[PDB]
Amino acid sequence: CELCCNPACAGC
Repeated sequence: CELCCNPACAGC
């Protein structure tokens, strides 16, 4: 998620 590997991650 720090890398926005899925849309559900915050900020992504």
